[PDB]
Amino acid sequence: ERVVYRPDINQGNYLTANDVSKIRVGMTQQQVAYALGTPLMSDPFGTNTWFYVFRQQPGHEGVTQQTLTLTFNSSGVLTNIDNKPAL
Amino acid sequence: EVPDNPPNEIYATAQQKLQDGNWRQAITQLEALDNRYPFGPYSQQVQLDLIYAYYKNADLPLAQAAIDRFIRLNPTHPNIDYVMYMRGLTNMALDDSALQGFFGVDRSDRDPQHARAAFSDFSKLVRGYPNSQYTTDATKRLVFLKDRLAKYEYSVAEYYTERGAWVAVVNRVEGMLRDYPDTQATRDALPLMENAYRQMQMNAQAEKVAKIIAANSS
Amino acid sequence: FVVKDIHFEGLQRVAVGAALLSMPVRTGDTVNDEDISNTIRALFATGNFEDVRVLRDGDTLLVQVKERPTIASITFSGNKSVKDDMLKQNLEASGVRVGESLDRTTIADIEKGLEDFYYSVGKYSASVKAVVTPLPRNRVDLKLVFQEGVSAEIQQINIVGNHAFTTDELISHFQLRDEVPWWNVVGDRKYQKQKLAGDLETLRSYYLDRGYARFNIDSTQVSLTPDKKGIYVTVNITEGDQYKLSGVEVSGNLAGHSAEIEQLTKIEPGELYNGTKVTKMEDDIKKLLGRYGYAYPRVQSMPEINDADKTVKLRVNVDAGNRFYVRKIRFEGNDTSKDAVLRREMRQMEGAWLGSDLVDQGKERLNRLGFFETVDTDTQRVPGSPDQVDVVYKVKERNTGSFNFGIGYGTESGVSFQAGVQQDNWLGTGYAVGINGTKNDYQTYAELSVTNPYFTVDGVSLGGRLFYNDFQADDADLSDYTNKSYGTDVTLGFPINEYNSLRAGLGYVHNSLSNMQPQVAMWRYLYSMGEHPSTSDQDNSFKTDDFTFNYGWTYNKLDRGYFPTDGSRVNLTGKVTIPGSDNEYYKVTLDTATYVPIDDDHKWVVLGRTRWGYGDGLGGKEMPFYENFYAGGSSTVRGFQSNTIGPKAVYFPHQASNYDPDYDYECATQDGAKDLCKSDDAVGGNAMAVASLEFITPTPFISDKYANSVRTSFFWDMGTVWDTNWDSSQYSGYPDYSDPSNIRMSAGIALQWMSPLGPLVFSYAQPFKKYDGDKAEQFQFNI
Amino acid sequence: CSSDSRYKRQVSGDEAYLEAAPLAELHAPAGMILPVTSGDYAIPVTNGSGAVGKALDIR
Amino acid sequence: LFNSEEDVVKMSPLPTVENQFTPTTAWSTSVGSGIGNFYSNLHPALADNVVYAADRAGLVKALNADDGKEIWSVSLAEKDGWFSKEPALLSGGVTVSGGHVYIGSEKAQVYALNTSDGTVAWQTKVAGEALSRPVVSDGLVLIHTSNGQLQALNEADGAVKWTVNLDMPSLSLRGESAPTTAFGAAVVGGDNGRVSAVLMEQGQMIWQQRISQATGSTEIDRLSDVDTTPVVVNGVVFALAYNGNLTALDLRSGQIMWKRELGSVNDFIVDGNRIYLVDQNDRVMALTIDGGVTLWTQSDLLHRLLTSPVLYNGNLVVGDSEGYLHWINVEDGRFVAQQKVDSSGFQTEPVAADGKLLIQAKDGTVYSITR
Repeated sequence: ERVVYRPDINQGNYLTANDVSKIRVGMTQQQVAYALGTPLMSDPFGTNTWFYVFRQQPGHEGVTQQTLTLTFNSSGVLTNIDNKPAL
Repeated sequence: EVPDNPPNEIYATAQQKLQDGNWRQAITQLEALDNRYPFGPYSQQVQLDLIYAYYKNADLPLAQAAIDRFIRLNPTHPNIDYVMYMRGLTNMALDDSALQGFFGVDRSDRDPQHARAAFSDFSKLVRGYPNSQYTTDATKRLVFLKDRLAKYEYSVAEYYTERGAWVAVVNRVEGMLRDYPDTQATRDALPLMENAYRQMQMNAQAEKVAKIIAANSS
Repeated sequence: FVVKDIHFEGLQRVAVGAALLSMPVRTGDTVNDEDISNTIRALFATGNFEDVRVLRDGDTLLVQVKERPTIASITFSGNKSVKDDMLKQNLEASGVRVGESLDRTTIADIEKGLEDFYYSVGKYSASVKAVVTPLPRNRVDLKLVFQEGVSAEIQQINIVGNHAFTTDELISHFQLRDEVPWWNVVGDRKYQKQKLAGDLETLRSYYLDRGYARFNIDSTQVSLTPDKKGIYVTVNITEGDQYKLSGVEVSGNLAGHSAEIEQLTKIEPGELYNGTKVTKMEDDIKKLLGRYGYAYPRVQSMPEINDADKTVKLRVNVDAGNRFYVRKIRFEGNDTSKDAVLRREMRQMEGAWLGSDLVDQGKERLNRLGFFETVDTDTQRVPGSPDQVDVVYKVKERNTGSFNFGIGYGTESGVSFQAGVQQDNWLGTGYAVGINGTKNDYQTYAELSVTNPYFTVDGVSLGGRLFYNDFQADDADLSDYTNKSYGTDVTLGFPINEYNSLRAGLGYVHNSLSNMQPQVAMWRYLYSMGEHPSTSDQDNSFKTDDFTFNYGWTYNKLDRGYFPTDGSRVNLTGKVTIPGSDNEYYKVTLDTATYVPIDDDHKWVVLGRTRWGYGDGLGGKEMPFYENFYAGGSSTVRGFQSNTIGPKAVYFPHQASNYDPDYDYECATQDGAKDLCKSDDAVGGNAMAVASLEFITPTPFISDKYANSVRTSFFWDMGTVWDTNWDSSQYSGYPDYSDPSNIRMSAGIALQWMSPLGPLVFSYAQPFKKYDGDKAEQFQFNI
Repeated sequence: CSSDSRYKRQVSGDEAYLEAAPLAELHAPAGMILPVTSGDYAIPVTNGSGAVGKALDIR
Repeated sequence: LFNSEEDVVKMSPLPTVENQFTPTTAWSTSVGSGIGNFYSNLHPALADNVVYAADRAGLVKALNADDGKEIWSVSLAEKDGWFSKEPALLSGGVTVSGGHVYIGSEKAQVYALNTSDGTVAWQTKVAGEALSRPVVSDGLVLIHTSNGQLQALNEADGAVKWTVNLDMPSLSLRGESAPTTAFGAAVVGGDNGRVSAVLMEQGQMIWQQRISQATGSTEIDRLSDVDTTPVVVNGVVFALAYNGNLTALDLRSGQIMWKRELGSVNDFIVDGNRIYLVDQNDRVMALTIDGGVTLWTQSDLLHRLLTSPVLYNGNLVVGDSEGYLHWINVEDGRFVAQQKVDSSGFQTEPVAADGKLLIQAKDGTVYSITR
């Protein structure tokens, strides 16, 4: 591209570094939901994968994103803290 | 106005301008009863004929108040099935305001609140009165009336795809999912949530939707 | 005694059987003489039976009943300034209306509730009487008469316990005020008991900001004065011995923004107490935590009011909400506007923590949209999780369509017309469409102007503009000033800031002229064009296809697009020609819209508009005379006629236009004015200097049913347009413009009425300074 | 008069609610099936047919 | 010109204007504007053949009660308040007793002016504002104030003996219950349509008796200048309820000995069993104390704005806030003299004392009246 101006596409639903430290693989959904609340995306047909996915566009080049998923099992017990970065 | 006659002579002159199609003076003479004899027995039938006057006079919100009047006057009546049909039929004709219906810019990307109100009353006809002659028609209206909001919610799912808030795109497709499966636009939204997955790099979760795409390629 | 039947007569609302159930002498029941009298009270307890005469034919019942129902009408008389439905709302508070059961005992209770209204409205001095007018079958008219003496009115406010402030200067910061002199006219005044309670809290603020944290109003005593107009007020307060804001003890759920909160609580310790500031600094946290997601920033201050040194320390109890309350948002009130067109006019995105401003930031864009009537919402807090608020943007849109009027006389003569409709962002679907044009027996003009503002979602305003003016101006065929002008100017606007946005376009100016007028300033452009056509005739053609590059920049700092009130939008425009253009010229143009509230309640706001520009040739040429500047009458200057502001063209000693009408369309020809002939139409100048100052003005006899979207404004519209190429060489014999001293002037008032096709501004303005031949139409009506 | 697209009939809305038709639906694999009928716009249908549109009665 | 701009309700003028006996003024010494056009419960005193005159502007007078010759003068304009030589603004009336002209000001101050020169021989802040005239007696300064307090100040200096909130209405319902000292009891009315006996000696409520209606949930007259001040002859206390309802009731219990719970009776004098009055339509009527048995009735004052009736020079004298004076018959209401000595309107009541008949009006100021 060559444009000098660019506003920023901005959405949260992230989880902080404090938010990861509250929880653990094994800590159940409710037990996570007391620490982290609900996600703004869960696995909508299968398991309880609580997606907390940050997405942000900081200008012309570069994209910032924190895709955190929380695959709890069917028992609610967490099986996966997938704190996946941008891209 | 209230041209006050005897109540039947009101009612006859209430009935005549309906047969003329002059609803404006039918309404004037149907008002001649319900202001002089609201204790009149066919004030209910006046309220039914007022909807036959108003809606055909393009006085659809005045029909809607006359719809709620016959509902408030008769919580029970075997002519509510006309009215509960006419209720959503008002609330679907509450939609049309301008000539975007010709241009393909028709109101299924627009304000749905009367249409969702029409979805209630059309179904409140078919559930409250399945015995009606009006029932399969409102059902046929209800067939459209999931799909008016489908392309409307697709227009939202269009927007957040343009916005690129792929967290939100999943949810608008999810609302497109959880309400209506029998809209192709939801299966047109089936790549779009799967799109939003891959833009958030949920390709395998998109692959789950690709299997749904592979299933709903049928 | 047992009833065999009852005689049910005179009911008018109650049915026959519905009377029977209120009868204890009901058919089949045993009938006692008490049940006779119990039928008296219980049929009276229907509220609809005026007399109840329970008799029996031996024991065969008959209850002779006159009746309370239908009030067939309600009449009002003497309530000149009071709306009668307010009087009827007291009647509706009485449970009484047209077609109701009229008890003839509650007559004064109505007139109580009307006097109680008259009491509460600001009077007591009036009298009311419900006039029972009996009508057939039982019926009644409720005529109401109103003999209004006067409203009560404020006289004197005594405040005791005040010691550090004058009660007179207390009033000067109060709502309740008096005194319209002939030394400072402020307009007449009255009383309302609600202006007391605000002036209590006006005073409550008035001591709180100073330090007085022990300030308390003891009581107040409004004199119920033996005149029924005297409102003398005796307030008792306790002043409150000013406290020094000595520090803050802010804590609680600070959400990790504790220093950020502390930035808001940067106070001077020992400054005089301002709890109104302390109120705001809590909201500073609420904006801070709100934009940090916390839609519920429970912030509770507590002044540790230390009287021992007259200080206040400040406990502040903070509790943030959760961050990601923005789950999703909803949109409504968009039935003839696509949601995504409005949804892209929003900055808070779903799947995010709350930005407390981005809703209103988008709504300000939706205010700067302008094709709305109310931009508003429903911030629906969805319970279930504090990650859930689903903001239902229910707005009120505006009308569409905008027509511009102008006509000779048609449909009884040759069809000659000026039209044009503006779609006001067509179907609300991202297409700002405004179309104009005119076909007469004098021209054939077509034009389009359509902007897709989000053809590209960055903000690329797809502004396409084309035209074809076959302006022929028929004397008989083409003989006076014919020009077929046509071409293209497609334009694009891009985001440069959220306030800065530049403009760019490419102009194709293809004109096809014939029989050019003997007016001299036309020819000196032609002689700079290299043509030297015959001065004394109109036998002269001009076929030019100019190629211009267009440019500009808008500023964006102003409230609304529907009713803007504060700020300034500086919108540059300009054009230059390119290699390949049939004429080498340029033009810039400079206009302002500055919005300064002199009244910050915005019933009076400085509306600063100016007009500037200069353009000339781009080497070897001039700017064309049709590209020169104008004003006056049909312009921002009004009170004149069309184009009075600019240099004035003078015809060469002329012979023939190739046809001269029979002493009609006179152009210094052989057939009249066989000499130089001058015209007072402003032919135009290459420089513009026009300025008028408008001022918002409220409407006192206009209900706000329709006062809201309309506005009234006075002005002083003056100006100066001159041509630097208008010399004085042989123009010494003519009016001479080569300087910015050609000061025209009118002044008057404009009347913006917003029709169902939008605002159609009508006006009156009066010239008192006219410069070099101005034509005056003082009555000016515009759109 | 002359029109590519029916110069007299450009009105606000039509009878497409009577011309309505349901569309393609879920065939999703198991575990990937979502509760797609949970909203009311899976159309609670009762029948009892009678007339439709303008053929319906006006009392 | 002004023929079509405004709208008022009906008010009747003076009928039956008779002055077969000539009235006049004895002099018209006229201290400025007096009570002013604004409302104040101040009222001038005519004592010791000294016209103890004043204004709320400050200039407090002693005029001679033979010509209005200035005996002394002061200015009670407040020099050092908020706004730099403020006027006096007197609320309570001219009460001259001892070396103290007790005058309550709308600065919430009672000034007790040394009657020799008018200099303030003591001053003290009041609570609220003096709704009543200062009934200064027994070493007490008894006022029912705007906040309904029963004050008692040591009238040698203003040392407050008590301040007790009595029957205070819902707003400042204006009707003057001046606490009239009688029979070991502080007797004072009530603008809640009530009346009371309080202890004179310490301000201890002997009883409070609700009599009739008042403003607040029963919207009664505001223009009605009802004399809720009890004029207290014996253990039958005679007073008005705040809606203009007259009672005679027991001093010691509050039990009604007779009543006129009727009309909107405003001003009343008890001349034995000759209770002459000003009705709401200003209709003068003579009542007994044997009941309020009507003895005669005159509506030749119809919808005026009268002062209190007074028998002076053999005739019932009533002035008005139109500025007319009237000499009503002591018997049935014959005007014997009618005096238009003022047009500014007598806001204060006539003082049939010191051989004169004294009114300082709003701007028909101090008027000694003879005939």
